[PDB]
Amino acid sequence: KREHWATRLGLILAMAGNAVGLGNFLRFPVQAAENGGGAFMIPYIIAFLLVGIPLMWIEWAMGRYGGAQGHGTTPAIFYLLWRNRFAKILGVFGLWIPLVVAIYYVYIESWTLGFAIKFLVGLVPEPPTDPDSILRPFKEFLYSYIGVPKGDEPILKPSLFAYIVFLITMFINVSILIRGISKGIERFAKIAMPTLFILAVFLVIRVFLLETPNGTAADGLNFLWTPDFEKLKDPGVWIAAVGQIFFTLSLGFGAIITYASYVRKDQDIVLSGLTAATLNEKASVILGGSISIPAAVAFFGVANAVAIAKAGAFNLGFITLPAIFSQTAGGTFLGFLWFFLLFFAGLTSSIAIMQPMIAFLEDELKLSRKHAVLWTAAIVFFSAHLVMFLNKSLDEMDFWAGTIGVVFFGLTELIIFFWIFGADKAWEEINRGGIIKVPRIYYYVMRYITPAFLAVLLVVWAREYEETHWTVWITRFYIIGLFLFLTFLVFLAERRRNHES
Ligand SMILES: CCCCCCCCO[C@@H]1O[C@H](CO)[C@@H](O)[C@H](O)[C@H]1O
Ligand SMILES: CCCCCCCCO[C@@H]1O[C@H](CO)[C@@H](O)[C@H](O)[C@H]1O
Ligand SMILES: CCCCCCCCO[C@@H]1O[C@H](CO)[C@@H](O)[C@H](O)[C@H]1O
Ligand SMILES: CCCCCCCCO[C@@H]1O[C@H](CO)[C@@H](O)[C@H](O)[C@H]1O
Ligand SMILES: CCCCCCCCO[C@@H]1O[C@H](CO)[C@@H](O)[C@H](O)[C@H]1O
Ligand SMILES: CC(C)C[C@H](N)C(=O)O
Ligand SMILES: [Br-]
Ligand SMILES: [Br-]
Ligand SMILES: [Br-]
Ligand SMILES: [Br-]
Ligand SMILES: [Br-]
Ligand SMILES: [Br-]
Ligand code: NA
Ligand code: NA
Repeated sequence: KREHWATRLGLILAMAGNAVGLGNFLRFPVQAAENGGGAFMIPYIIAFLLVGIPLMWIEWAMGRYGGAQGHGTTPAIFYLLWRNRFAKILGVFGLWIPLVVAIYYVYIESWTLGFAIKFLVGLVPEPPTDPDSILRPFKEFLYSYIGVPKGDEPILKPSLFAYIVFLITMFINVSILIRGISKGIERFAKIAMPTLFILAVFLVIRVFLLETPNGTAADGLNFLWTPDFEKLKDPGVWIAAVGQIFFTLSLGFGAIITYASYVRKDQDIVLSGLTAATLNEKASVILGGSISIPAAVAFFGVANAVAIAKAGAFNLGFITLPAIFSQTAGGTFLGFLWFFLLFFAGLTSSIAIMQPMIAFLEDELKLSRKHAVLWTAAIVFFSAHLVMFLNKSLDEMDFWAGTIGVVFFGLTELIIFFWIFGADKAWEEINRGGIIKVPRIYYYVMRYITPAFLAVLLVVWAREYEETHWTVWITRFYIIGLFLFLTFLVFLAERRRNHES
């Protein structure tokens, strides 16, 4: 007795909503520009074929396998694949990663809502040609919303509107998640994914019509899709690319796995998986990449775009792009569409990374969905205060959980499933129910190329990448405590298990 996806389409759209989020529209544009445009597009594609696709199939398999036995989370699932105590411990990262990521992700997701509400109502800055005179009012606007430190103190000071909108955002996440898999996440995916797509396509079209003295949107596209084989030898290009592949595909977050545990034992994962991965890549390389960069390039030429890209993650999407839109007509409504697009793109993703925790409390602590959802909401809402109030706390969570964490966790889930659990049993399991079959070549990729590929990166990472403030220790301290709290629950679960047995 376990919730299941009602419909094939509902399932595919929920898994595409999982993947397609603030990642395709905020991160991808920046990552692609920072690393030389078309330069970044070669390693990004190979990373999709050698890491994204195999890992996407592996996670679906693991999740579906688990769900057939009533287990949607990695501490349970890892233990099934590998009957070892250390399998439960390693499996804890599959609750910790999505949880930590959720803590800052839902906060950023709320900004987009707040901005949308202000653009719609026209409570946005009125810029007075001087590039800085147009950018400044918007930089000031975001800065008041999140409360960027004016002094030396590493202290943020969210506006009350910002803060209340985070309550509303949390409330909307819960109101979906509390309704469950089919009547909440699946009903929501069916509405949001179309809406999202139509919004994107409209903004893409509206952006190609941009032409100024400094360029056109067509300039931005060229920059984006013009090879530069002289970066290929840079580790920093491939790192960025692979890293992007993880975040973007939601790989390593334990989220694909949990969603898959609601797929019926017999249902197909091979085609379904490949479709959701492909929908993601389309959504970023066609939609996400054709908005921010072309628009900045049209207004500032190329050099200045890359300069803005390098500036910050949130500069382009929260300051530059709205500043640009303010300089075209029906621009304020253009910004509304942009933030309303980001909000739906974050909302369908944030409910995905909150579900592993909910699934754990329901599956292992036998909690009711209503309680599992409220308690998880409590933990996320509470811990998020660290992200709202402590400068660079978001950066530190993003680093350990959403950067290092997911890669190490991708490699871990593959070794366990495909080496420890057994490469052939893995392969069999992946293909069972399959409408199509995984191409035979991917058996060797999955077993040798993929884990190798990752192991190499993960080494160059720990080696080539003390120079931080002391407040980083407040965040690290707290997220280590989160890991222990989760280990403790895993402990409590295996015990209730010993007694129910
Ligand atoms: C006899 C059943 C087969 C063994 C696997 C079922 C239990 C999975 O294993 C354990 O279950 C706990 C919940 O019960 C999880 O929270 C633990 O993390 C996991 O250790
Ligand atoms: C459950 C966790 C609560 C811990 C303390 C939270 C205090 C937040 O409180 C609110 O923060 C806002 C944002 O700046 C302010 O605008 C409000 O005036 C303030 O009351
Ligand atoms: C979707 C509804 C959101 C309601 C939140 C409103 C937050 C109130 O915030 C207040 O708004 C005033 C007017 O702008 C300001 O002048 C106040 O200083 C500010 O604290
Ligand atoms: C060392 C022994 C560990 C005991 C801690 C138990 C964890 C509490 O957990 C509870 O256990 C119950 C019993 O089945 C379940 O019915 C509840 O739903 C569950 O939340
Ligand atoms: C470790 C994370 C800390 C979260 C607790 C934040 C406590 C906020 O506290 C309140 O915040 C308001 C908004 O800036 C201020 O106006 C109040 O003076 C302040 O007391
Ligand atoms: C944390 C994940 C849900 C992130 C999502 N894959 C995105 O790119 O936004
Ligand atoms: Br992407
Ligand atoms: Br970024
Ligand atoms: Br504000
Ligand atoms: Br200080
Ligand atoms: Br307008
Ligand atoms: Br309960
Ligand atoms: Na999404
Ligand atoms: Na994505």
